[PDB]
Amino acid sequence: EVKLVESGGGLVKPGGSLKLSCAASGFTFSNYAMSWVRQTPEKRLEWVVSISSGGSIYYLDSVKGRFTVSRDNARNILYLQMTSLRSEDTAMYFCARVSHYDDWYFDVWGAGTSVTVSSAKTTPPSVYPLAPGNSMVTLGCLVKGYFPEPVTVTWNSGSLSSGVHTFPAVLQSDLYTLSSSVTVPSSTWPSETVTCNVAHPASSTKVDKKIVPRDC
Amino acid sequence: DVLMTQTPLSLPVSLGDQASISCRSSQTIVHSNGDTYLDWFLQKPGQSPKLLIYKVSNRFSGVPDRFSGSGSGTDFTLKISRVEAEDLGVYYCFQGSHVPPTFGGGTKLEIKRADAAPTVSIFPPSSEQLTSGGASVVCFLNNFYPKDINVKWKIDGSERQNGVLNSWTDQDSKDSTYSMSSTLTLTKDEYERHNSYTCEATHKTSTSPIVKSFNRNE
Repeated sequence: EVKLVESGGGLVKPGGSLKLSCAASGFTFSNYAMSWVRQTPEKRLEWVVSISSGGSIYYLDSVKGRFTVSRDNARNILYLQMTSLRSEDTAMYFCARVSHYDDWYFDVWGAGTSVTVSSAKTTPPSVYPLAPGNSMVTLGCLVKGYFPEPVTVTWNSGSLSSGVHTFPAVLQSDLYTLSSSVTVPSSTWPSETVTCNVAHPASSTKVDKKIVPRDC
Repeated sequence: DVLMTQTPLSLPVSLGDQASISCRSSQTIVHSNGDTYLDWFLQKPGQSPKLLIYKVSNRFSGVPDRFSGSGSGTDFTLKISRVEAEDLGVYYCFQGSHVPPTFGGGTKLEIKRADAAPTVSIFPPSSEQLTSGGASVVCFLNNFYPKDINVKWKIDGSERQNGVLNSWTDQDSKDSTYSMSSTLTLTKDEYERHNSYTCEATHKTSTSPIVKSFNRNE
């Protein structure tokens, strides 16, 4: 299967450094030109760098001399070494393959890896359950006071995916807070258990919170 | 550098109707040969961009004929015939002709569906949170349309505004609805100093505001 997977993103301070990776699989990596394209928090897409099969490299002026792209045509991996990181380098970094046809376009993109440039320090989240006070019942999880983004949220380890949506994280007092909503048939709760899983990579946190009905 | 300007910045459309998106460049984007390298990408929520059309009018593998591109000079247009809820996402134009390759700012396509009232649920602070000296009362307004909506909080019938935070989700790719959360944050001491917490939802689907609430008494 043709696929690209990026990794290495995280919280880095101004002037700091960070190296990102992109593992290619399913095609002859060495024959294709590759690129890194970033998406700012504003959702704007920006070309960062492109490296041809020939090894030639072209940088976006604003990162020229700070970023270093490279490739391991043996292990089929694309790298982006970043130095002197700035606030504006904050973005979702995407790895993309360039395909030629005798011209060129980006025909494959990976899921991206998040990079946040800031002096602020990491803060894990507090995870609280949201249980009701008659055919369906809605439950939820409150994930608050964490930094930086992102966090992942699943229900019952990802087996409970329908009737689920996560509200965007909102920044307030330099900390993010969001909540997740899950709706299931009332005839299966508290019967069949409902628990949300929350991970916050930056703080190496992984919390599971079971939504137990309030009695008292 | 070549600047790509897209219009409209947002675009409502009903299922079956046609959608039109424009991209204007700061200069003509012809290449040395005689071809224009303008591409269109679609980025569905949570996913990464995906090529739809390239070189102005050529559809990419797996792209229906419902999608078409055209244009010349600095004006390019993407037309989506018979819109299906799945076409939901942010469309972006792009040119690779000149260095550096640049993208337009994007046009968000939203699906218009029949209005729908929300389904409101209120939740008391968790014992776990109360323990740490804080308290948050949450309210969910799920699967409604249009996106616009108001939320009022009341503590013992006495409307409260300070300390409220609302956040909306993007439009769902399934039912074309929106959902929003309202979170009233107060201290434990303050929270326990009262009893009747109410959450009222006012939406255009009714003059009557959907009301849900609870009491620390049960």
